[PDB]
Amino acid sequence: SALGKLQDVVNQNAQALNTLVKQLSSNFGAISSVLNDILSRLDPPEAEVQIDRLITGRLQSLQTYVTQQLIRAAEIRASANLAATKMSECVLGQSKRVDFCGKGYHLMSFPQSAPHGVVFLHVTYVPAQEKNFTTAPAICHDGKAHFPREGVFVSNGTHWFVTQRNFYEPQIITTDNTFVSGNCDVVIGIVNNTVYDP
Amino acid sequence: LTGTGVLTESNKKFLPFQQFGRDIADTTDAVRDPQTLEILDITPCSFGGVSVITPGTNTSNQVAVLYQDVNCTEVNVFQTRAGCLIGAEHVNNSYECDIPIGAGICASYSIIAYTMSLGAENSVAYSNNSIAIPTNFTISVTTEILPVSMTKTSVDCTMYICG
Amino acid sequence: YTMSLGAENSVAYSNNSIAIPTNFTISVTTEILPVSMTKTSVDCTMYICGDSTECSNLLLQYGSFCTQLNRALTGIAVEQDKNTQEVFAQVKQIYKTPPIKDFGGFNFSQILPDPSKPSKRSFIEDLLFNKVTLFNGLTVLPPLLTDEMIAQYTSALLAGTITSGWTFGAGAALQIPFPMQMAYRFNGIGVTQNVLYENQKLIANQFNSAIGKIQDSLSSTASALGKLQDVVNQNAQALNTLVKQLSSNFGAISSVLNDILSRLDPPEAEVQIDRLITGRLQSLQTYVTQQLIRAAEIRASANLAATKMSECVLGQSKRVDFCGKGYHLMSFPQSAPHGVVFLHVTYVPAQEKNFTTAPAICHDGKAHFPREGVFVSNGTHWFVTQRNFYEPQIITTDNTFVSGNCDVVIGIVNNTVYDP
Ligand SMILES: *[C@@H]1O[C@H](CO)[C@@H](O)[C@H](O)[C@H]1NC(C)=O
Ligand SMILES: *[C@@H]1O[C@H](CO)[C@@H](O)[C@H](O)[C@H]1NC(C)=O
Ligand SMILES: *[C@@H]1O[C@H](CO)[C@@H](O)[C@H](O)[C@H]1NC(C)=O
Ligand SMILES: *[C@@H]1O[C@H](CO)[C@@H](O)[C@H](O)[C@H]1NC(C)=O
Ligand SMILES: *[C@@H]1O[C@H](CO)[C@@H](O)[C@H](O)[C@H]1NC(C)=O
Ligand SMILES: *[C@@H]1O[C@H](CO)[C@@H](O)[C@H](O)[C@H]1NC(C)=O
Ligand SMILES: *[C@@H]1O[C@H](CO)[C@@H](O)[C@H](O)[C@H]1NC(C)=O
Ligand SMILES: *[C@@H]1O[C@H](CO)[C@@H](O)[C@H](O)[C@H]1NC(C)=O
Ligand SMILES: *[C@@H]1O[C@H](CO)[C@@H](O)[C@H](O)[C@H]1NC(C)=O
Ligand SMILES: *[C@@H]1O[C@H](CO)[C@@H](O)[C@H](O)[C@H]1NC(C)=O
Ligand SMILES: *[C@@H]1O[C@H](CO)[C@@H](O)[C@H](O)[C@H]1NC(C)=O
Ligand SMILES: *[C@@H]1O[C@H](CO)[C@@H](O)[C@H](O)[C@H]1NC(C)=O
Ligand SMILES: *[C@@H]1O[C@H](CO)[C@@H](O)[C@H](O)[C@H]1NC(C)=O
Ligand SMILES: *[C@@H]1O[C@H](CO)[C@@H](O)[C@H](O)[C@H]1NC(C)=O
Ligand SMILES: *[C@@H]1O[C@H](CO)[C@@H](O)[C@H](O)[C@H]1NC(C)=O
Repeated sequence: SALGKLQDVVNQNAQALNTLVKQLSSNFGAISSVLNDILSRLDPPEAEVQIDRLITGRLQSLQTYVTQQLIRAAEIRASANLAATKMSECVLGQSKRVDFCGKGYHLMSFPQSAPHGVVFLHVTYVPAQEKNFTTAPAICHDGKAHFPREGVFVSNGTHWFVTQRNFYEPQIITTDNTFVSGNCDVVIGIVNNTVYDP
Repeated sequence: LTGTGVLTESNKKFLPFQQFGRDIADTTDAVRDPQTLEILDITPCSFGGVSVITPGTNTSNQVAVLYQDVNCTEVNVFQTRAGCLIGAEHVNNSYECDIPIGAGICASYSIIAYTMSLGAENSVAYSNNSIAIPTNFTISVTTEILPVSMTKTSVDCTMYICG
Repeated sequence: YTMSLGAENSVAYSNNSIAIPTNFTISVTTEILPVSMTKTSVDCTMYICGDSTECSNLLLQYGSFCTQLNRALTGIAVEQDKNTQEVFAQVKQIYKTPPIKDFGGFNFSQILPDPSKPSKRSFIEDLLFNKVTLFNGLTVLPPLLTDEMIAQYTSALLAGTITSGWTFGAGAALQIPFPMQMAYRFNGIGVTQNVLYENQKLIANQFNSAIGKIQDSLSSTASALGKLQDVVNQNAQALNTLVKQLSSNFGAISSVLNDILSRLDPPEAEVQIDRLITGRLQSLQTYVTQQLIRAAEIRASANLAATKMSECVLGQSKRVDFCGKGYHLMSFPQSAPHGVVFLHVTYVPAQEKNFTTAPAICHDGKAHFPREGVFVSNGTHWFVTQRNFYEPQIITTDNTFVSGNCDVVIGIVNNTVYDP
């Protein structure tokens, strides 16, 4: 029950064809479903009338089948356009869109051939083993406010560090990972600390 | 005019020259009986769809029968917004929807019927000076199946029709 | 008259001149997307015949048409359930807002559920649910997910978004205060965090005012939910047309079949019954085909809505105009009778000012280019700022890099570079 979409498409096409073949063997109000017997039993006017009724019914069945095939083809075309977009933006590159190529942070993708479709194996990065920390919007030092460059201020309880958002790699707060953009009277939640000067 | 349905008392007041009342889109709604000149509302007797809720013959042969949009007082018995259910025992718990019946009601295998659980309820420990940071990670491979094409079929109508 | 294509203005384009905004605007934009339509099931045997065994017996010679129509309608109904599930059941856990609301001044009471509990629904969703107004083999299948469950899904999405940012969309929810979430989103649009922290109160006030304006627009202005109304009106018109076609002569003697049975012997009557069967079958096939096309359109709209939820509610989108006019910050989903509504919070620059620029700075026979931002001049002195906001800073070796000399750069300007 993992390849349900392709199997469903194949089953729908086979069911449509079988329904068309069965519907070929429908009377549609005529004397018989076979034309040779109709010609043999009836005179040319009545046989022509019954044959004409059968023609109308069978053509109506063909119109319904063709319309269903066109609608299914539109759906399959939309799915194929989506698959081409996924192949382009996830196999030929890394996609920043959320959940377009799997849950979590997308890393890469690998396509695999299928009988009437494609299978994408999305390799993604999923964070785990979470831990609590105490933050602050900025660090107050020498009457100035320091904000992280590409990280965040956290504290394990006694000391403050700068770590990247998606992984816990604490580092000493220096001037090489923080920038100064004002004083300590406008930022809400600032905390007094020292900033290392290398 | 010959119809079929149930007759009931109607609070609508007609006009003396008016015999019967037609509902919107030209369907009969009420007819006044000529004998005592009383307004009687006519609505068709209950009809619906019969559905079967089953865990599949591989597991068990026990089934539950659902009558769609039918009040089963005139046909265990349970009443849902989707109709009436017979053969399923209602429970007060909540699990993941196994067999979707409708209107927030799902059945699972005896056959039980319950209200579907939207998911595990958890409260995030939000605070104005607290963060959660992951110290580890996992590499997850997810499989996505996308159809690309169907079988190409051609029909020769001239010979398809009658050979 | 002839259409006015828009306001005609000439941009003051010139070399070594830029316009840099000195202020921001927080804009909330409402977008409405249908997610599903009413699930209708039609029994062709009852619709075409209406309790006549001989009519049904005549209909058996027509083959399996009723089975195809019932299968198509059932496929449409399960398709609507699937679209609703894809749009609204993105998350697998029902996150809950904390009992205390301390989000740095931001107010979400109008989008979060209220203690009054009108089937556990927010005030905006109450406004939307009050702004939309909604027998012959026709049945209306109820949706699998009720309104309260859809409201609970949206409330969980709001709780996750306001307590964990985009972390819960990629896995386990990581709690984070709304101030640092907004700072991260500003970094997402190329604006430093200090811009947020300097004007946190102003940003919160602008966001609250924008939510109030959305409230007033939903309360007063009509036809705001015109897409969902058009969908339900088209469905109602299709059903009404089907019922009206049921009352059709179809080239017979009368549009009612019981009178045909009572006013003709069975042999003659069969012909008229056959004619009525053909006409009603044609009408039903036309209705089913139209419903299939409309269902495909609704499915496309719901796929679009699920995509918008996925990279605009569960994350920040860098795509232009996908989730709002401006630099997208975040989005909020709300329920609607047969669809979804996204409130896109976006960043709009405002109060621009003219400045004189240079591609690089010539100092000590070397060309200096900014690491991020642009070199600007206010007339006398040259500074370096960022593109989306005016934060003038002195030119320094820390925020500039050297990549050659001044003999190749077109537009080079002599200046001094401070070395700390
Ligand atoms: C994090 O979670 C633990 C476990 O509940 C709790 O004791 C602690 O107070 C939380 N906060 C911090 C900042 O550690
Ligand atoms: C926090 O980090 C500091 C620096 O690494 C360490 O000395 C200390 O033991 C840690 N734990 C606590 C509870 O302070
Ligand atoms: C955070 O919340 C606590 C309790 O609600 C309060 O005492 C404290 O002042 C708040 N801090 C900030 C920076 O808002
Ligand atoms: C930080 O230090 C300054 C003086 O250096 C003082 O005025 C201020 O109250 C301190 N803040 C805290 C939170 O201790
Ligand atoms: C008919 O109309 C009159 C006045 O227009 C009103 O008083 C009366 O109640 C109406 N009839 C019914 C049955 O409501
Ligand atoms: C399903 O069928 C297999 C093969 O006969 C059998 O082993 C299994 O027990 C069945 N499942 C259940 C739930 O009975
Ligand atoms: C079914 O009929 C009973 C009999 O009066 C009634 O009490 C009940 O409310 C009905 N169920 C409905 C309308 O759902
Ligand atoms: C479920 O809860 C209702 C609440 O009153 C109660 O009446 C009913 O008996 C309960 N059913 C079961 C099976 O416990
Ligand atoms: C992280 O998880 C892996 C397995 O998922 C485990 O082997 C490892 O010890 C964990 N911790 C670190 C620090 O890698
Ligand atoms: C200055 O900016 C305004 C609008 O911001 C523009 O209309 C004008 O042409 C600019 N240049 C000048 C005044 O030289
Ligand atoms: C920016 O605009 C707000 C109102 O939108 C105003 O209160 C504020 O003073 C403006 N700031 C500047 C620097 O113009
Ligand atoms: C948020 O808005 C509601 C209604 O507009 C109001 O009652 C409430 O006081 C507001 N909260 C804050 C903190 O301003
Ligand atoms: C440009 O800005 C500097 C400092 O910001 C100031 O000293 C100087 O007077 C300004 N020049 C003009 C023409 O405004
Ligand atoms: C800008 O263009 C003018 C001619 O239109 C030219 O004289 C001037 O040197 C140019 N300046 C720069 C910085 O390219
Ligand atoms: C910049 O300075 C150098 C030498 O200091 C000089 O040769 C050159 O002409 C100057 N360029 C401009 C545009 O003034």
